[PDB]
Amino acid sequence: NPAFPGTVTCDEREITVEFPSSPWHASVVDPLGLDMPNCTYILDPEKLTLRATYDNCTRRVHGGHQMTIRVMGAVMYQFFCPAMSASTICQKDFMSFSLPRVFQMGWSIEVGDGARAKTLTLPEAMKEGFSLLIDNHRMTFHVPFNATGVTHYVQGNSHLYMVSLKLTFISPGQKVIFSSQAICAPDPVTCNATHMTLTIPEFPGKLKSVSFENQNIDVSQLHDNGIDLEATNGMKLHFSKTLLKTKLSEKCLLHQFYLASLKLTFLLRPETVSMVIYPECLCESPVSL
Ligand SMILES: *[C@@H]1O[C@H](CO)[C@@H](O[C@@H]2O[C@H](CO)[C@@H](O[C@@H]3O[C@H](CO[C@H]4O[C@H](CO)[C@@H](O)[C@H](O[C@H]5O[C@H](CO)[C@@H](O)[C@H](O)[C@@H]5O)[C@@H]4O)[C@@H](O)[C@H](O[C@H]4O[C@H](CO)[C@@H](O)[C@H](O)[C@@H]4O)[C@@H]3O)[C@H](O)[C@H]2NC(C)=O)[C@H](O)[C@H]1NC(C)=O
Ligand SMILES: *[C@@H]1O[C@H](CO)[C@@H](O)[C@H](O)[C@H]1NC(C)=O
Ligand SMILES: *[C@@H]1O[C@H](CO)[C@@H](O)[C@H](O)[C@H]1NC(C)=O
Ligand SMILES: *[C@@H]1O[C@H](CO)[C@@H](O)[C@H](O)[C@H]1NC(C)=O
Repeated sequence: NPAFPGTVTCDEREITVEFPSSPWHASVVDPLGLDMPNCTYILDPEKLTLRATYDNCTRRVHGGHQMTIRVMGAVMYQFFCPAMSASTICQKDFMSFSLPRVFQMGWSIEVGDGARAKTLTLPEAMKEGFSLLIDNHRMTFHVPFNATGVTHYVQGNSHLYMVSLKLTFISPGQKVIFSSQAICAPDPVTCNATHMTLTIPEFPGKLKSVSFENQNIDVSQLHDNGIDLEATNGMKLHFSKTLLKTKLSEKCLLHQFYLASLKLTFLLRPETVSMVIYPECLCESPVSL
């Protein structure tokens, strides 16, 4: 019932509860107040923290996890930790993430890996091109291709930008951490009379799945669906035009074959990452006035 004077941090796997300094004793319980049987948590008297994984220490609720604690006459607090699209939104000009709304607010971004990893506060991150747009029902985190720490691969005219990101949403007394790798191949499109071809420079990830028009296809099945893959010296993916839609752009005198949206799911041996692209064959003849 009372507001919790400490701070809570939600991560992908565990929640950490920090208490303020007082010259405290806490336990993990269910909403009724009884010790959870299978919950194992860690107390750090030096850091004044309680740490627990979501499994076995929280109840699964709509859109996240809920933990209840008891403090000692005997006050009880509850915390909500959101469950957090790993798919990268890949466009010709930048990368972005579309995320469920979390709960004016601040944020921080960590860019890179290990030693190269660097942390930025809102000023420096925005100065570098990062932005967070809190629209209704979801949030958008804007990642520029040319931010420091982005790996830039090139093969011919196709480019690939890859970077590891640890985004921290900051609100008074709460922090939510989202981690993912952003991967975008802007301008990978190639077309001829009969096919559309997507070329991506060679990089550690290797293709595992393709999704388009709510159809999920593993690599092994691609050939039986009019899609052929060449994985040597980078990715070259050929879609038959009979699977694509057709549209008439207002700047074009002829129809363009295109896909409404294409999701490419790659496997890096540690983790699986996805990118969503919006590929279309180039206009043949423009409108001239
Ligand atoms: C537009 O661009 C597209 C994309 O590249 C072109 O379509 C592809 O053209 C290439 C080159 O001709 C084709 O590869 C050749 O395939 C033949 C025989 O194909 C069989 O073996 C393939 C390999 O396993 C297999 O993928 C095929 O199945 C697909 O393709 C057929 C059409 O070919 C289609 O009907 C099916 O439904 C599948 O989609 C099929 O089983 C093969 O003999 C060729 O090998 C020779 O050449 C290579 C080098 O290219 C050489 O290494 C070999 O030793 C041998 O000498 C070659 O592999 C490919 O199949 C076409 N399709 C796709 C999806 O990529 C298209 O031609 C372009 N059009 C124009 C107008 O330019
Ligand atoms: C903990 O989980 C195991 C496995 O699901 C279950 O068998 C057990 O009853 C649970 N509770 C305790 C107290 O072990
Ligand atoms: C949670 O409990 C299940 C069984 O109920 C057990 O299999 C699993 O290993 C536990 N996870 C953690 C993180 O303790
Ligand atoms: C490249 O980065 C600088 C600052 O980091 C930014 O001003 C510029 O707009 C970026 N490039 C593009 C094409 O936006």
